[PDB]
Amino acid sequence: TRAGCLIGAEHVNNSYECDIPIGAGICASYQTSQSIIA
Amino acid sequence: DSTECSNLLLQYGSFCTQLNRALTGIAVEQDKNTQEVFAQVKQIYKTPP
Ligand SMILES: *[C@@H]1O[C@H](CO)[C@@H](O)[C@H](O)[C@H]1NC(C)=O
Repeated sequence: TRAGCLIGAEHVNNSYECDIPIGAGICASYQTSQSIIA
Repeated sequence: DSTECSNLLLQYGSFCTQLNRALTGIAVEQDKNTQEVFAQVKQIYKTPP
């Protein structure tokens, strides 16, 4: 990302309303087993 | 770059931790400001010709 390099979450092309503010147009959520998505 | 840092941290880094929490709150707060001023309606209509 423009904010930095993110390790530990699975990137998804689809977009939802986000609750964890990462920055530079990226967000985080815990729903998908179950893993953190960006 | 001091050769002792763990002693310095456990004696005085907690003030910096609280102030870093204040700055993180200010940062997320500014992001929420931008969101509430530009995303009042979350609908995307394409610009017509
Ligand atoms: C997401 O988009 C990239 C763009 O190259 C593509 O390679 C990837 O397969 C896409 N993933 C899904 C799950 O659609």
